[PDB]
Amino acid sequence: EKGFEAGDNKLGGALNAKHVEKYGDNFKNGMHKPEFHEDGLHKPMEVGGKKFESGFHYLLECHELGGKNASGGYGGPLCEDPYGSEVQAMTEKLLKEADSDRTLCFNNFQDPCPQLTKEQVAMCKGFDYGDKTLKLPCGPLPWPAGLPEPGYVPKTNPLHGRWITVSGGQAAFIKEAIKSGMLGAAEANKIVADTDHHQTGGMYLRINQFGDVCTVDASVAKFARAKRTWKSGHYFYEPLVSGGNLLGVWVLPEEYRKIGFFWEMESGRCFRIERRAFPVGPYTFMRQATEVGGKISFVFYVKVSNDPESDPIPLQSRDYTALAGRDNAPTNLGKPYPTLAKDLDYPKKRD
Repeated sequence: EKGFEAGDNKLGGALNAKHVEKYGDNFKNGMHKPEFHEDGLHKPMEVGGKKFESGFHYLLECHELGGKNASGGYGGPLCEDPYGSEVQAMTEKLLKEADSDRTLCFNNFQDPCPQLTKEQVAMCKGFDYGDKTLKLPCGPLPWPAGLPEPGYVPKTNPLHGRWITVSGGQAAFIKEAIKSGMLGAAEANKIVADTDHHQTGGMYLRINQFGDVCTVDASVAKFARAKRTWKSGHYFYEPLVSGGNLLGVWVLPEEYRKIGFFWEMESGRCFRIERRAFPVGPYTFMRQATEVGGKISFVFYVKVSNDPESDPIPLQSRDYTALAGRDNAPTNLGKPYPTLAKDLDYPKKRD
């Protein structure tokens, strides 16, 4: 109910209405829309009776929503102890190996990255991102040079399952900020912006994958929408709990790696990103690497189950809005990217 996953398990499982009944009206129609003190997350707030020392404290509690197995734990049949010392050591080694890895997407992010102008960002301020019938005010978003074209269809659905974050989780960064006692507005604002969206991870991911189409359950502590479905090469909209708005795309050009990008509309920045799955010892890990302005942020997850224990939702896209109705819009080097500016779920009107 409430647009969330069907189920009443109070101990765990995919996010459902019973899990968030306690947060007054913050959760509705599958969306998480909380109200943080006008000033910033450093200032306190109150949700359905419970007062929170700060907005960060609310986010910390929201991080615990939706990623647990049926009995309230985080482990699964493929890895019963994701937070154990064994997994930690493998993760530390992968982290160190990540700095020397020269196989990253976009030619290790050296490909020329597009950026929206000051005017373009200004035009979009206040735009109704939920209206599928509107063209983005700044015209077609630039596709990032070096993005592979779509067409490949994964054969083994390797992303399908439940993944638990073992490095780069946002809660760890929030706990650091909280320990910093007295935070100022500027300070809180920077923490939110620096760890926003894919710069850090939620505590889990549940993925339903069928070839080049996936449904992904992500942390509502970070993303306003609990569940999203997208298709390789097609746009989708990510409203953020921070108030930010992203229009991005995932391409699945290979069997074990996704390559994509997300336009953060309020800053005009194009974050480029990849997710790859690979084995280490008896486990399967996923490394997420997000880059902007020369800075690469890594998130690591360990696969705890082949079952996401969450259902897919209908397919959609936001190619019309994002490309402002322009078929085969270009990359920033003037090369046409083969995606038509029509939403896969047309004529649905709202997103």
